[PDB]
Amino acid sequence: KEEMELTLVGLQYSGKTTFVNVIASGQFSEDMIPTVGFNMRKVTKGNVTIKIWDIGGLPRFRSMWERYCRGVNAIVYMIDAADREKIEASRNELHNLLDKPQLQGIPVLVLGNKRDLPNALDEKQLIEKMNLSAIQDREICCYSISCKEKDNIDITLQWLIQHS
Amino acid sequence: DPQAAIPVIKKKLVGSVKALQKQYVSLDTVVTSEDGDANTMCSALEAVFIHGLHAKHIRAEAGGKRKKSAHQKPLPQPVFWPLLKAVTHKHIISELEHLTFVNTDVGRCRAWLRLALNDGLMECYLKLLLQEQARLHEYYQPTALLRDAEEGEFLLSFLQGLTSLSFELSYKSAILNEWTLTPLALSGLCPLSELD
Ligand SMILES: Nc1nc2c(ncn2[C@@H]2O[C@H](COP(=O)(O)OP(=O)(O)OP(=O)(O)O)[C@@H](O)[C@H]2O)c(=O)[nH]1
Ligand SMILES: [Mg+2]
Repeated sequence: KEEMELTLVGLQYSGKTTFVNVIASGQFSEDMIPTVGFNMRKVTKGNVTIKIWDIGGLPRFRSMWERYCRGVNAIVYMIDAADREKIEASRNELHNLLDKPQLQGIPVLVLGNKRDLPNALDEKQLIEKMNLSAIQDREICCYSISCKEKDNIDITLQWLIQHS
Repeated sequence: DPQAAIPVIKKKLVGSVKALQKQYVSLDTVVTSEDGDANTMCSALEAVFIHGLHAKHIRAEAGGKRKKSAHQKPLPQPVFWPLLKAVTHKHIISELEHLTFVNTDVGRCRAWLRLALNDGLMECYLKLLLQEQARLHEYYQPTALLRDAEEGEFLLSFLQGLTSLSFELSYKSAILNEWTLTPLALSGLCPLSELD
């Protein structure tokens, strides 16, 4: 059980590509261009190799999400924890995504990224504001992280590896 | 002070149900856990059960090997599972105790509440809980909302109104295994201050 695949989804600007780059290379960067379509990197961690599909989050790519989540070992749902304006759309897209029958039972890790920013929401506020308790068909968990300063990247990885 | 939270709880209860009644005036449609006012209602109903618990019923932890490296938000974890079991039929208890993803007594209490709402049984359960006053003494301080005779009459009347709605809340989510801030703040166990 030592190879696995993950898909990263969530709204534009939430930090999905940053997260992939930090996992693969440790590179954070403040300047980024929105991902067109999808991105992918393969990382090894211990005896686990992980293929990570990093899907664009802009509106015109969101129809891709269901397809790239089919058959994967786990789904990562990325949120900009400091962008309260986007919470409504992010929650709507999440529940819409997890309504698709082909994704039944796939574990989901919701990540409240950018915890380093002042008055970023924490994971328990996000649990409530994203109505995560509606999701009852799968393992589901919510962590506060920061790709910039590396908070909780360790346990994020350990939680995902548990599904290899 | 020991009852400062009671008006806050009552306003949220009433306000959230009125909100639900106005939104669900198509009236052929079920209230789910994707509705924020339904979750606010649940938080207020959880606050009813939390308010005035003896300190021994507030855990430092909810249970499970769920990693505490994150959750840099430490919250107290009230638990009252055997109080609920005492008034519940064995077939509901059995279903709740065998949930795949709900595995803490915190989760079982919160699942019980949402199941009771789906079944339309909240007034039924409260009548029993208020009839078993000796057992309530083992969970609640004398100043608790549930041990206040008048407020108990308010709550029964409020709960009767719930059968004007059809609930299909999620009662099986792993998210239920640990508390979040809103029910704890509404109950007074944490400061309303902390809400933002
Ligand atoms: N302060 C702070 N900024 C971050 C953090 N993580 C990512 N960012 C910034 O957020 C912006 C968007 O990052 P991206 O990784 O491009 O976001 P995305 O989710 O991949 O966006 P799409 O490709 O359009 O879906 C960039 O400027 C990053 O530098 C973080 O942990 N803290
Ligand atoms: Mg990107």
